[PDB]
Amino acid sequence: ATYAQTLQNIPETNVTTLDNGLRVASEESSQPTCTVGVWIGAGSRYENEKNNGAGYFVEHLAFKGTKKRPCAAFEKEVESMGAHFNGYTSREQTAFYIKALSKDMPKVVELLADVVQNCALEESQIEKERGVILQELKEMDNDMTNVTFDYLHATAFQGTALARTVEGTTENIKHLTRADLASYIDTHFKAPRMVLAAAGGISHKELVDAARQHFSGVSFTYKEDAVPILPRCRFTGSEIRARDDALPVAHVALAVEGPGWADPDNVVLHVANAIIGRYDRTFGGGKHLSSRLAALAVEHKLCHSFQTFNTSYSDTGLFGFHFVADPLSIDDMMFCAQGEWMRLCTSTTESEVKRAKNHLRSAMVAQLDGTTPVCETIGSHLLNYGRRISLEEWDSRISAVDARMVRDVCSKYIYDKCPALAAVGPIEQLLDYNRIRSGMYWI
Amino acid sequence: GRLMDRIRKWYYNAAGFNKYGLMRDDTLYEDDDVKEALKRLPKDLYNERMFRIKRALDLSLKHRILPKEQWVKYEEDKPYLEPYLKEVIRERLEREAWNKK
Amino acid sequence: PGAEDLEITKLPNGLIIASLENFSPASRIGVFIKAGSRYETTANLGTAHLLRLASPLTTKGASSFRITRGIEAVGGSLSVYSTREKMTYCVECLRDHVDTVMEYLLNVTTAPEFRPWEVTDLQPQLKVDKAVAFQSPQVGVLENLHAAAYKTALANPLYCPDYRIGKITSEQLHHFVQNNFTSARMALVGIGVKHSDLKQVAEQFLNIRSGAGTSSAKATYWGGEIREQNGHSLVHAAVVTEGAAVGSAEANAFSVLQHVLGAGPLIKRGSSVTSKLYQGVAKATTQPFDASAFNVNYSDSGLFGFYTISQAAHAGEVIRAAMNQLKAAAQGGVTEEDVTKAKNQLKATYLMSVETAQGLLNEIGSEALLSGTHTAPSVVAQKIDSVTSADVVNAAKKFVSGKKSMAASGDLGSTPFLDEL
Amino acid sequence: AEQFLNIRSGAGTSSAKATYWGGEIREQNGHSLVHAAVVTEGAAVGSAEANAFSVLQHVLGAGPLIKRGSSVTSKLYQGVAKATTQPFDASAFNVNYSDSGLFGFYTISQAAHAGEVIRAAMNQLKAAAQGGVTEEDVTKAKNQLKATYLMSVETAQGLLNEIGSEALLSGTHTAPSVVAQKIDSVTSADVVNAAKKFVSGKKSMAASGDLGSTPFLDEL
Repeated sequence: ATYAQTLQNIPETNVTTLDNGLRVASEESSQPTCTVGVWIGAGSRYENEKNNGAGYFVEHLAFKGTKKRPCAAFEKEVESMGAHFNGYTSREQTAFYIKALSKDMPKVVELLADVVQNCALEESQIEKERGVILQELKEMDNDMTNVTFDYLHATAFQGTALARTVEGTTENIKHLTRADLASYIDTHFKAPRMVLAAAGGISHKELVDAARQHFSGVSFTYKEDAVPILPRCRFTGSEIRARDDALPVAHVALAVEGPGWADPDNVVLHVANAIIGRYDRTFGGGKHLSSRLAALAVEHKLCHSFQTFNTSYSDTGLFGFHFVADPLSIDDMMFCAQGEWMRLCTSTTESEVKRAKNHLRSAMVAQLDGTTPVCETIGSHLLNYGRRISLEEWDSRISAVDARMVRDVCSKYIYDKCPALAAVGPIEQLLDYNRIRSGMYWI
Repeated sequence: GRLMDRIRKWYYNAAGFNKYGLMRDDTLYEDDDVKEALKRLPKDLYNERMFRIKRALDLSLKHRILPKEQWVKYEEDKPYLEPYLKEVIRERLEREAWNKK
Repeated sequence: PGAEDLEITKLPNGLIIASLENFSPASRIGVFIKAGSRYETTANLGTAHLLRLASPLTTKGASSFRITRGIEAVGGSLSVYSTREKMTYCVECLRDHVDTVMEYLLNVTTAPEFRPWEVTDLQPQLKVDKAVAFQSPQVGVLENLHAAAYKTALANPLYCPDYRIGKITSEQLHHFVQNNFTSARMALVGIGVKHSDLKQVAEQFLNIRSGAGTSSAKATYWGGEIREQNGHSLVHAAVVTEGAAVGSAEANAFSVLQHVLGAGPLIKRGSSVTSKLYQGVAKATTQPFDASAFNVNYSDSGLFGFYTISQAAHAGEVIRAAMNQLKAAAQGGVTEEDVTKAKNQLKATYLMSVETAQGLLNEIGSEALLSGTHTAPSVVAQKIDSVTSADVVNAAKKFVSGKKSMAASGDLGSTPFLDEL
Repeated sequence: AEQFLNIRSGAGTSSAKATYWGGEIREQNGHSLVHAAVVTEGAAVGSAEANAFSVLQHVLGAGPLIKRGSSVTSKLYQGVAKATTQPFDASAFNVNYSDSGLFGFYTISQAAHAGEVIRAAMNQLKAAAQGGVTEEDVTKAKNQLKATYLMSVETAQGLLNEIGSEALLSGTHTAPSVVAQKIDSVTSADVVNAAKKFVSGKKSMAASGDLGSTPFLDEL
């Protein structure tokens, strides 16, 4: 039963819309259990300067109860049926989803809908989640990898909306009022911008019914039915250096502006990223790994870990890499690293791409290893790519790629571009933007 | 046949490295493979090869040789490194081929 | 072509073969073995650990280089998970390359060479691998637990002790493989594959003799107390007593007494009301914490009790309150309903844990190795609810009465000694 | 001391009375020689029951007196010898602390003969708790003790440490004549009693080496 086929067998994903705008979709399997959730296209990019951290201050109260059922009633009603409620919020895409028995499929939908519409927002709970967030920022602050990516955005998209952290400021969290959280839900948590996705042993039709019943949005004007377009974010080739020679290791992240979900090139870019791949101290492969950079990393002890990344957004993006290393080897790593990028724009071979493709294919499948993951794919596909993109399709695009394509594309987004840099830790050995910049050409 | 098989014994006495107490393999010039091989030698085999060499050098500084009795004999010469080295060069050709491929 | 079915041959030598074609675009083959750190002796400690890292080394058929370049060439992956008594070597590639990734899987598990140099160039990694893992104090108290809870076999550490780093030999590796990776103790599972193939391979390429070879020395129970004063502001603690073993119908009682006291939140940033233990601890301490139901099921024994993470000062009240809340449940404090809900949370947890290819292959395997069988997800459902409100209250007693073991690490200055609970 | 010394006066902070635990710490570490020490609450300093242990010490054996000796006057030693074949050493451990104390034995043996050595070290302590003490063993142990003390005070260090310790724990000074009395004012009973207090009280234990053959406290 060759790969080729098992790909076209997978049950198609059905999509149906209501009058209010909400979109319902799912992938049916013979799985006795399943997952359902509502993926809202609204994050921090959507926040302004005065409400930075609402989408987050909200994600904290979306589980402390609704109007119909207070705290203990909500929690108890969920726990007692062995369901798993959890979610998140990013710069431009929030989500709340539940994992449960295929039986409670409909009873779940009602719950999801009751959180996105009737969140309680008890003001007793707001002066408690205030201290709690303020406390999670103290924890999150000691997470280099994060302190780093934030700083990366913070300067790569400096001056715009994307340059804001998801958690928001300290002053915001200290003063955000019941009003704002309310108004945030009101302005953003709206049907046309939400997507009820689910996958497992469920009937698309029954699902759409439960929806029509509890997701009863009423749209009168055109305003309510319109999906706002966000003011563009300007990429700035710059750097932000946060030094502290007292930290054990240094973190560095380098990136160029990305195309954004829409563009087909994103495929090529991911193939590219596969050629370089990633590495870290515990890989058994060692000096034999196929990734040139991982080899050097091993031979010379260049780092503790490194990773390519192709973060995409609606209209923009960030394509780069991130490595962790000791103060005294940051330079060589950075050197070898840019080196491998240049090797992409100029001398990629067919052997490298072949493997690259196979590695992408498998990661593309491991993307859908569970109901939560498949539900996440569906939620984010409609919300970003418009419809759903099948594995059989993805795979056709991934096969279309070759050397010439990779080179022509990496050259398109990498060669002679002014990158954004973020360094944190004992970063003395790494230096001068002017130098790093010159690493962007020749190879 | 048994032709260059007696020639070999001749050449062996011709070289004369045995006059110093060195096995045929103690004289190999240390290129990259040889170096790797030597790192794979078991503790004792390596320490012995070392003394043989450190002794031959001391001979050479003195401008002497071993009294005829102690000379290595063509048939008692242990090719202690030959097999390791063979493998090192083997593993290498694999890599080389696998990378053009 | 819909849902086929789970075949499971059982060959001469005692080598099991459990397949299952589910038509996923990806396969995941895996060799489960009855090996582990419990077959180690004071003499060859950590030889199990090292064997786990030695997976990428040259084998009689493939070279250290080609194994990695070979698997990487097809977007494949090799991995080795292990417990104190169960190693699981397993690959995972796209359907069309099952043959390719197989050769190495077979070569790695059956024809290892453990060349002196490669081996000794690898032993420094034990230093590393063990340091990263040990970043989670969570895994620090578990090591010391099993040490205090036993006198042998299971008392053996899962990560090579320090003094033995760099003192393991190629023999110890060999001898541990010859006397444990025996066809009678091996099961070659697999998903996304047709039984006729997975079988075809197992017989044509698998050599190794059978018969348990060396057998683990039955785990005596100790009931120790290992405290690790180390400054760290958060005191981690685990108090347990001998529970049930792999299979025992008494263990399904604990699994239910687990979910009854609370087994880790189900709602992000939740309060877990359905968790007796959690709620009980909350009504005792003021500051942050976490407490849960600890349950381990081993072949010839088991562990059971709770685990607490609290501030160094409120460690006393949190741990004691964690006890009374376990006694009160040993004295009729269990509703006929708490038992009905706990029964679902357990069916759920199980049902979900098998959605991921890894968790599924590990379900089929484990069973197909500890009995060469396979219960239907329907039969396991019965055993769950066939548990009475009694069985639960009984497990709860067996705990309060049996001898207890304990492990704790942090600023223990305010933590209690086992002889005070 | 007067014209120059100063600083604060009065107890200041006081030590939190030592509770007893009775633990078991084992340190597996490869090292071929397994060291072990099994003890139980002993007596405090200056207390009466001390002298008794000090005499029960020299009665079981407190480290050889003859270079490369065999120590016959050492019950414990001889007892262990009659049990193991290979090299070793075992002695009478006695610590006297302000509000508590320790007592028991200590064994150094090969990793394999650790079992027999430690166990044999026990029975030899029980047998002494059950009348196994001659009225003579007690008279000899009384001298070895007067000797050890009398000699330890020849070196300026050991002497100043004698005067000091006392002049600090009571601001007094017993004569080497009075301490002599307390030593022999110990009856053959007191000794057999200390020996019991050991077999009965709760025990603690420490051990490090290839403990693979060493026993757990709950097996003695």
